[PDB]
Amino acid sequence: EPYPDDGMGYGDYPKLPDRSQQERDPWYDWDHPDLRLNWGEPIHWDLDMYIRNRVDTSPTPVSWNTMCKHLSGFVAFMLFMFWVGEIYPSYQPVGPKQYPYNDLYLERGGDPTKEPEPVVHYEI
Amino acid sequence: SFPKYKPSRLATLPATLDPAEYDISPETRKAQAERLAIRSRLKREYLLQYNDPNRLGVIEDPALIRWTYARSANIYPNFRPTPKTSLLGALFGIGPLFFWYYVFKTDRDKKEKLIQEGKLDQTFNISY
Amino acid sequence: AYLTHQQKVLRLYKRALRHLESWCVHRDKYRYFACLMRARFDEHKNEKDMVKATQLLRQAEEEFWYGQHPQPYIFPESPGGTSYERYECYKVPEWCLDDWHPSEKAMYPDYFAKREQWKRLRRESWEREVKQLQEETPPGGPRTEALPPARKEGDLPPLWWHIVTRPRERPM
Amino acid sequence: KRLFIIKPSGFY
Amino acid sequence: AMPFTTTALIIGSLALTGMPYLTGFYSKDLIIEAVNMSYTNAWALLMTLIATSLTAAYSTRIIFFAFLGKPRFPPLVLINENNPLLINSIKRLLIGSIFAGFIISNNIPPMTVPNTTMPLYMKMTALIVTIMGFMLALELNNTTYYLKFKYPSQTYKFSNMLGYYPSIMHRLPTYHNLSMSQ
Amino acid sequence: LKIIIPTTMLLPMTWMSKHNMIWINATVHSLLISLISLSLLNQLGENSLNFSLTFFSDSLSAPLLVLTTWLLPLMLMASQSHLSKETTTRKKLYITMLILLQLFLIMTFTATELILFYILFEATLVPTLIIITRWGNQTERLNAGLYFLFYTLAGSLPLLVALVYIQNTTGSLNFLIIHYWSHPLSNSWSNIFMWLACIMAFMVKMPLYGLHLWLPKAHVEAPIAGSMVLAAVLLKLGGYGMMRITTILNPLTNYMAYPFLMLSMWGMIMTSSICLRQTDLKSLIAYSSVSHMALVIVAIMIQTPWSFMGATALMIAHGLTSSMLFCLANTNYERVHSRTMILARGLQTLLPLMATWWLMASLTNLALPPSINLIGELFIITASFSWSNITIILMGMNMMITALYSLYMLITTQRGKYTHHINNIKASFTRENALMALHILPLLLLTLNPKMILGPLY
Amino acid sequence: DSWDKDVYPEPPRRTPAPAPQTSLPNPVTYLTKIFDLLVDRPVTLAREFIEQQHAKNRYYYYHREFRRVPDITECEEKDILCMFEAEMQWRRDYKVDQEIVNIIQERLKACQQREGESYRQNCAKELEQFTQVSKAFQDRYSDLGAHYSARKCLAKQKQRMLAERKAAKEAAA
Amino acid sequence: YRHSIFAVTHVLIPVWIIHYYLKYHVTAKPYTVVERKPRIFPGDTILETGEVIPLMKEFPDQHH
Amino acid sequence: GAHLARRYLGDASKEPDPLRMPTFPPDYGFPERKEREMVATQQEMNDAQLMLQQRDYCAHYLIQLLKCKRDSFPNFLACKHEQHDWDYCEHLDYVKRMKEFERERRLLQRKKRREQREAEMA
Amino acid sequence: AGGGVHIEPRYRQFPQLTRSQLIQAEFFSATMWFWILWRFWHDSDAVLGHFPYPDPSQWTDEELGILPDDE
Amino acid sequence: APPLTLEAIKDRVLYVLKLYDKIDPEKLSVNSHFMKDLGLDSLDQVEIIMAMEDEFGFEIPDIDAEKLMCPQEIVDYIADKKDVYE
Amino acid sequence: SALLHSSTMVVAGVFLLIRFYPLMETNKLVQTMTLCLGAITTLFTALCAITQNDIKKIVA
Repeated sequence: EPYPDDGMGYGDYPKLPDRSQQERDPWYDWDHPDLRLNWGEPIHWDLDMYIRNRVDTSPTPVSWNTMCKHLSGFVAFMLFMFWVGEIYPSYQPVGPKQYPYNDLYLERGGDPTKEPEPVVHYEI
Repeated sequence: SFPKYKPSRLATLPATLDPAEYDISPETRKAQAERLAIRSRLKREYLLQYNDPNRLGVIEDPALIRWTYARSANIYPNFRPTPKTSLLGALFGIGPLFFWYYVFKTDRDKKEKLIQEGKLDQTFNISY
Repeated sequence: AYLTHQQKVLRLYKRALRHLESWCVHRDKYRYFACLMRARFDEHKNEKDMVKATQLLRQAEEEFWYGQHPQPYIFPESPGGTSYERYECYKVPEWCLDDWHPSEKAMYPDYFAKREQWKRLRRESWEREVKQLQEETPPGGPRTEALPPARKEGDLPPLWWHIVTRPRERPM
Repeated sequence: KRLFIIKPSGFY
Repeated sequence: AMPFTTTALIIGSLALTGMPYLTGFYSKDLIIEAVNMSYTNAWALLMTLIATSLTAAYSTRIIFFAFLGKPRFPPLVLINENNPLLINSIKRLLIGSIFAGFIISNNIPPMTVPNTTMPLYMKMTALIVTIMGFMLALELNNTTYYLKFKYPSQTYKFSNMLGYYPSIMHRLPTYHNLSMSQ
Repeated sequence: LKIIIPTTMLLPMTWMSKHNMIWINATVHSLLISLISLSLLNQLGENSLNFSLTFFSDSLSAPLLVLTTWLLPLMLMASQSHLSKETTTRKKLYITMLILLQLFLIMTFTATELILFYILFEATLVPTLIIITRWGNQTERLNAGLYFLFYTLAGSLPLLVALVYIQNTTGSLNFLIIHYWSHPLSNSWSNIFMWLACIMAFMVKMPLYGLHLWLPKAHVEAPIAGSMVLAAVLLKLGGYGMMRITTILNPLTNYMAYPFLMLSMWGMIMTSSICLRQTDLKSLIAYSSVSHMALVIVAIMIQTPWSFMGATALMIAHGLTSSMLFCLANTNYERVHSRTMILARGLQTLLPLMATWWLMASLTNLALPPSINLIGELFIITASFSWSNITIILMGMNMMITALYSLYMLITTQRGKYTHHINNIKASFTRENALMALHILPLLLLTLNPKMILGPLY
Repeated sequence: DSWDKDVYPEPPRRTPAPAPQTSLPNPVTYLTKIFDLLVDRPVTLAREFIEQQHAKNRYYYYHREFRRVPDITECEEKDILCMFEAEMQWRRDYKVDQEIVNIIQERLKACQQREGESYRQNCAKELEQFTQVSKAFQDRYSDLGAHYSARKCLAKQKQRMLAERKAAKEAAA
Repeated sequence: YRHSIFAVTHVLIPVWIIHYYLKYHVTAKPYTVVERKPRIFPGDTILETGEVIPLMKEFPDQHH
Repeated sequence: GAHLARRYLGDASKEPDPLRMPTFPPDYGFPERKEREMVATQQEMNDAQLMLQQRDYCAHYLIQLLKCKRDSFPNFLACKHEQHDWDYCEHLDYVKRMKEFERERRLLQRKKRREQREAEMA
Repeated sequence: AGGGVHIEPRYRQFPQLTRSQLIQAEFFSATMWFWILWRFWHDSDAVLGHFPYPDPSQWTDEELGILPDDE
Repeated sequence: APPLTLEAIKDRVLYVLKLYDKIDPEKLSVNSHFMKDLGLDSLDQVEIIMAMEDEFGFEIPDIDAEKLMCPQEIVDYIADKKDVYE
Repeated sequence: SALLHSSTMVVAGVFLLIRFYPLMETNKLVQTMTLCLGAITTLFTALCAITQNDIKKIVA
């Protein structure tokens, strides 16, 4: 199966099936057990693509369409109403941190020369 | 019950689920005969060179040498300037270069516009 | 060469109840569904009609792919196990030995002396076994990857050195 | 019972 | 068969689940008491609530399957943990995993505002949540003891593949980008 | 000036010496001349070290010459793997080319005249194509010479016309005179082409995305001695040029820089991504060199103090490591007699020390801290980030790939399972291991005090 | 001491008296005393042996003072002779000003940690000093680029003067 | 002896040169070693000054 | 808690907007405005290194706690009553914080009561 | 490995245990059960809450100072 | 872990096969062919080897499973796979 | 796996933010993803641990 001569320089190089080395039977005696690849037989144009270390296209128990739908449906559930979460924050019936010395204006980096606006809070 | 396991490029269809695997027939029966017969000879002379006592060298793999040429030198000898290669070359060539030109120039003029009247803050930005 | 109708169901059974063991976990639970797996396997033993038998393969595999454990159980030493090719870090081929320095081979003299004798056996039996091979190869090379045995006495089985001198599974 | 272990030549 | 490792894991997991007045509780349950009572994102307080329930859940599963139950291991028993190197190694952090919680909580200077006044329900919810984490997981783990076949659930398939992230993100983005490389 | 005469003095050294002493005599005097060269980082302050009318040195040149003078011993023992079987006269003439090469690079960096720089700048070519084509190994080494030289002259020649034009206009091009008698470059259309002519010559000997076809077409097929010297110092000849020629190309540089630094920016991700998909081991370092070399293209273009320091730091550091990976390429190639990456695997179980050199080489090229690769690369990032905030997403994404292919070569060659049918690898001699040691130690022990390496702007 | 406590100023240090109210023995008191009487003393004897040996012979060094030279402003146009000296002083001033901001940064560096949790208040004056140092440094050498020079800095200096004088003129009206 | 012979070459010879490094080289350079001033509390006394920081005024008498 | 249920599920006007308490004038409804005083002063409050979040109105019950804790070193089991005083003040800080929230809530309820009675009175 | 290990490798039986192996097992189990609930008796307040939380309905308008809808 | 000798491994396989109910505990033999001598079928071999793969921990390959049907030749394959020599 | 990425290495990433805490709390917006990221990570990682089988996968 020569590669489609669309516009590239694949030449007469055959099109081996686009299957990873992992799909090859481990029990079968392989000349290169690291690559699970024999001697002399044609090797894929993308052997590095489909080596065990690199991209693996071995079959999965559940279909690829359902593969992404549940993952995408998962993260979509997170982000979409985490927005709903942040617009309706959860808290306790608490007020502001009533603080002394004009809400620590001086000790929070405020300018000591300029007189701060008095922030005061009486008891209840 | 259970719809199917639909294969994809990265989720391939296993041989167990392959229908043609279970559709054995006489004409494909002899077709799988030479698959191992070709393999058997390729395992024979390889092992012969593998276990030769006087073999002091590297058993060159003609398939490996063919792969190296095909992926390193043969691309241009069998290249053709077909229209498809031009769009692919242009899209992956000057395309991103001009795309980053739009992004980078816009920020550079925007940043230069902001500083020239002093909106951007460089109170402690000295290590330029 | 062939996964004929015999082995396909034999392999199918093997992967079937191994997945069941991965499912039931408990031995008592596994045994009940294993014998049901066995009993349901041979309830249609007398199925002379091969077309239905191949059909019976179809409802064996597609729900096996559905019914297989999403986390399939694999023992460490077998494909996918936690210990597959774990000790390749230590398996060094036998041919590296002769490169040892005179001090290094004087370190273990008896083994090297025996190793030299082992090298002798390969040297004056290689030409005999390749000749034995050639006179028994079918035309156009071999039609099967299986190697012929030792035809007559004395000569070792053809192409024997690496399969015999293979590094041990537990080298250290 | 211990067995001889093969190693690359480390003398060099 | 291995009691020393049995004791270490149970009290190790109990700290992991937040057993009160242990190493885990002084941090984890104090944290839960802190996060739920604050100005924060709405649901974002519920993972740390729900995850804590799941945090206790897999702790029960790991205790139930690995140590409890019947000995499903291969027939030839070579198990042994009587080597002093193990016993001292586990024991060194063992008194740590039991007594550290106090010896860091008291000595360090107070550097956070102490949560003093709160409702009763969420102050105890740091301990309650782990209870059904122990309870529901225990019943679900017991379902393996109940003699009946288990149907493969779609949500169970989701959890077994690490939530589908390694299957996809390690297949699609890596293939497309590096295929572009050639 | 005290460096050049002994460097020429090695020419009679190798050509006369006894049949078996030519390499011993050449190796020592190349090692001794690193003394007098090592006194060139010995430097005054902001003023450059001008010790003669025609020769001068500064903190930018000083790391360069000590690199080249140090370098020649590396190619000397590197060539002592495959030159043994050649005849004596050919062996002597190999040293002649390497020594002639030293005499050039040792003089371009000291040149105080633009033309004198350019004359010697392109003069280094003549020793090279002798090395690549005469002593090359593969078949297309013949095409290597044409690709290398024609690319160089096609850019260098318009620079020569530009230089004489500057000679007629301002009067002189002495590196100090142009600095002190600076003149802003008007936006006239004529100045645009003069700017382009001045820069393009150094761009071609600075592999840019598109002007880099000779990088994989020269380094891969060149001899081992020619491979490192072409990748460690020869690529830096443009780097010295651009750092000097930019003094007369402002303010036209900033507006004209966008077509060039960006092409380096996008290609430097692309070229690094090329290494992720490769079949030839020597092509990895060649393409990895392109990405690393293109990194300083951005730095010089910004003309930022931090960028210039980072450029010089990466310049020497990349040259040292890129040469190293070429030595490791040679040892594996010699043992297996092939340049294919996937052929020789699992070599660490056979050569544990060679794996450590492979580990240090790929990890230094990975540019971890505090290695000179990282500090040079980090200074470029900070300068680029100040120029534009988006620069981090691109040049940072290079470091993404940079770590990948650096470990990819380590994993597929040293790690894994050895291929069984290779019965050629012997224990490594003390030569290559010392050669690797003489590459790795100067890089590591320079890290404690790298201020000789940052440059004049430091 | 060796340095000067006005250009490297150190605020006075206040350390409370040790008043252990508890009856059980304080351990920290024990670790310092064994530390002092087992390690601090031997290194002191080694140091005093070093100091007396260093006092046996006394070689000295001195300060390299550079007299003022005309800058690139009064330097004659195209006059290379005084341009070199003018450029030399400008870059030497760059090194001096580079150390000046280093001194303020080091003063700023020490202030924040020394003040600890209250770093916002007793370091405000240090922040103000750094702010005007940084602001004036940007008015001085900055943004000139890799090939900075006295002429380029003078060019920026003139640019500020024209801008500020014109702006002041129109604003005053 | 194994513990002591290990100690001298692993915990004595380091602190010998470490203490030499800080107290006579690092601390000789100012702003190299910088210390938190100990937090003085109302009622403490200073060894050098001797002045007591006045005790904070009467507490609101909060008892549970 | 309950406040979240009424604010989100029901009308949010009956529940104070969590970023705005207090909205109604504190002086109105609170006579004898002898405002919340300080027993400690910022001098020793700074000298005793206290993080800003800890720099609350309970400051006097951290400083002496840090004192006895330092002076009782390493008896970490002591200085509990001083610690007991600390969270009591923080408790008192929390109740008055509840009082402020409910005071705003009651004013909000009253503010609606004042307006509709004045609105549909005609 | 070498014959004569402190425990012998048996087949399919309950492995032999030494007395010393057991002693530390309930030693830490008892001390952990000591620790987690002795301190419970010490300061039970910690997992009880030192201060009750009153609901916001019982407080009268005196302290809140909030007048009714009257004037 | 101490290694298993040829006697030990033949003794280990002796126990598991003897435990099998389909065979008879007095006719068992080391060279007794499974399907003919003990009267088994092809769909009894499969459950034999997993019961053999269980107590040994490793997996004999499927390609070598169908021919793994003799107790003496049972131990020959395992002894080859573990190279355990007395 | 017991030392590097169970107790020491993986927590070093969290150790960066705490070491920058005096600067972190100034920006309110930066905290919203920290709550966001830490939340969903706890749910997801615990979700996988429930039905995993490898002895180290559960605890990892």
